[PDB]
Amino acid sequence: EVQFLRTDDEVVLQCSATVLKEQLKLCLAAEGFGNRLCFLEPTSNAQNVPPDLAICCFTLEQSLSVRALQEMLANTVHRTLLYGHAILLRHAHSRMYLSCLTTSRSMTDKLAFDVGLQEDATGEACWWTMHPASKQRSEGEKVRVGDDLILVSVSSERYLHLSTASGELQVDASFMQTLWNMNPICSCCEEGYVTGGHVLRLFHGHMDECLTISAADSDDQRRLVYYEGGAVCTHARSLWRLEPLRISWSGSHLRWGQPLRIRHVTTGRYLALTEDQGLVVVDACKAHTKATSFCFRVSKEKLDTAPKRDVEGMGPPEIKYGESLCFVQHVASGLWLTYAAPDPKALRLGVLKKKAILHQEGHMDDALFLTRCQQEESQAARMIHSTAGLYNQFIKGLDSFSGKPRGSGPPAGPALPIEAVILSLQDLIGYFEPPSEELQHEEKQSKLRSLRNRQSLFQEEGMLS
Amino acid sequence: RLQESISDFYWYYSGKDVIEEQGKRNFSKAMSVAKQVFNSLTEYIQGP
Amino acid sequence: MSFYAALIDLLGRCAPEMHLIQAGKGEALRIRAILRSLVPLDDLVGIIS
Amino acid sequence: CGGERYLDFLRFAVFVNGESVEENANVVVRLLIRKPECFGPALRGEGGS
Amino acid sequence: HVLDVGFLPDMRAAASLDTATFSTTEMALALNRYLCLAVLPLITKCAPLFAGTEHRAIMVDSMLHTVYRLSRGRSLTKAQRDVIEDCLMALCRYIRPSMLQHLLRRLVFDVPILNEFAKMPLKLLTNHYERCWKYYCLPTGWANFGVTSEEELHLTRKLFWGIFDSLAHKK
Repeated sequence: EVQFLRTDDEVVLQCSATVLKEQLKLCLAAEGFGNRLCFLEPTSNAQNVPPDLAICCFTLEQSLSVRALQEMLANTVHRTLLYGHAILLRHAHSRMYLSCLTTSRSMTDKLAFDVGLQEDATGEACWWTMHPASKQRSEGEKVRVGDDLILVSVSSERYLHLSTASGELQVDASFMQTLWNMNPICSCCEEGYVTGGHVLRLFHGHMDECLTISAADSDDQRRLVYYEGGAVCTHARSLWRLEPLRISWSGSHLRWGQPLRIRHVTTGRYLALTEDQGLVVVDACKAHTKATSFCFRVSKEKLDTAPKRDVEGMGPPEIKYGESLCFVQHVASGLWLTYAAPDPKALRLGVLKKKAILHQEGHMDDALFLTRCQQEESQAARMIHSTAGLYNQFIKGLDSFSGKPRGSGPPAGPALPIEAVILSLQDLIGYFEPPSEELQHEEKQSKLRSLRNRQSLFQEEGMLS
Repeated sequence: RLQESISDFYWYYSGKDVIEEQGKRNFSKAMSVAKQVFNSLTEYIQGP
Repeated sequence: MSFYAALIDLLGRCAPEMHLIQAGKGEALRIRAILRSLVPLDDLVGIIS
Repeated sequence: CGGERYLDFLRFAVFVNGESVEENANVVVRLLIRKPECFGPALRGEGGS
Repeated sequence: HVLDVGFLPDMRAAASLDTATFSTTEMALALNRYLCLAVLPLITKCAPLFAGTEHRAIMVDSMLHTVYRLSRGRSLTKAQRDVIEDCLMALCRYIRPSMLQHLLRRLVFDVPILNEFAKMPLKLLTNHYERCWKYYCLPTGWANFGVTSEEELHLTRKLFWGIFDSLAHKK
């Protein structure tokens, strides 16, 4: 029917651009404690590249009128929304705010006003309002799903447009009009039901072993996928993110038979079967939906037949977190990925050291139950992944030239992100700041416990060598 | 539309405490119009 | 030159009153910032020189 | 000629009696800057001059 | 901006009836003069305002290009502001109006110069400066101006009352 669109639902901004003679759709994404500059990623053309639907989601908090917002700003110290009201946009990764910076770029001068992210919510160029885009409807009416929208800041009455200069798909803020499509993803949270786009901790047995990858700086690459016991049960290495490929409401219930893309939250890779070495981890280059897709089913029967349950709504209730077991099988290959354990070797005497290999026979022991992952743990894991990627890029750029002490022009190849890495270390310093001694003892103990947990989850991933 | 207009017109005066003669007479006119419309609706839905 | 002089005169006459009202509101400050960003510096002085 | 006459007319419809009406000032600023193809977009500096 | 608008004209932009081609500079002079009045830029040292004061005095005294009272009034207010803001930062820029007033007496356009020269000791009172350059021509100049006004100038009582000068510079 008509989407309710509550003021507490996940919203992903998107727009359509034609620069390659194609009417594809591009969304807006921004990283966390890094370069505060919005960047675009291919989300409509997901068949060849994997779209990252993790740093592009935003959350609505408040919806007030212009005069009410002005009154609130003048004196600082699930309802619906109307058409032509102030709308907040809070980042769902680490609780940022969509703001406009007073900078200039793109070699355009005049009026650039580059957009970015803000740490606080003091106001000014932080809120955004809606305006009539299509003549079908006017102000004062219910906001409909899709059908394009216009986002304008309150303090700076500027639109959101693209870049027509040499810069490839740069979001700027000027006075030209550019339609922006609306594509909601998630809805109000349930009482413990499986939701797409949420990280999960896969478990094996009851409380003995889990599924993860070996630690870094090993004898080879991290494409082994072993079966470690309780050592990494509470560690960030055993974390998986699932996202369907569809552009539709990914926040609905993760019903059986839906295409699943298992994405590593630490290496930024995907798990699939290449039919060449077994259960290996594939990068973002070879992104084929034939082998990278997975599905859920009940028991160990096929019962696939004709496709079913292609509805747009939330969907029927399903398995809760830790209620019962689940079975994972390939969508095309149709094999079970349960462990084998042929013979316990005396070389790798790591208590539970079993390789994960898929076979048709199985072992009647696909005991996997879903477990909820904490928001802090997922945010920390995303921070480690992005930070390690930045340092890998930095060391690669430094090692690109090692034996050319000639000068004669500092430009010699790829550039380096000096400002971005400086801001990243400054943000990391501001994040790992131990609290001072002026609050209650229980709050201090909780803060130290959280800091110790962050440091331990940091050290398990390492990034010290 | 009239409800939205009167809510906004309150939001203009939501901070002040004393209403001038012009504001008071605007309140009176808008509220009289609303009362007339409400009487009209009562007579529309009058009877079973 | 007459068109440019007329446009600059119109922009100058469009300034938000004086400093008496720009110290309390933000709309005047935003208008002043937009006007200052529209035309760069070292231009009027160079034209006069 | 048309641009000069339009600028001359707009000059006389802002200052009133030496003051500056903020409402008309911001309205004319928003209308003038809403369309980039204004006040000579190919030579004022909008197009890259 | 002050120096820029200063060095463009020369001797009141050559205020002479040689051709009288363009006379539209009066509005620009009035606007920049009002700008100078509305601001207080002369605070520090190293101010090349000598040519500015020279051409201002030339325009005030030698008024030949047309007749316009508002220009004279705004120029005399500008001169008063200049002599009330600057405090002994320029020797010749102070000795030139004094020499011009003392050489040109019993005139109609010399009223701003004489009243500025009379009001200067009211603000200075020979304080925070000790220079003998002005004292060489100030008492003798005052004496000859007084005797000229008393003998060779049949001035009315109103003119004497409205243009009375004290010149209490004696030490």
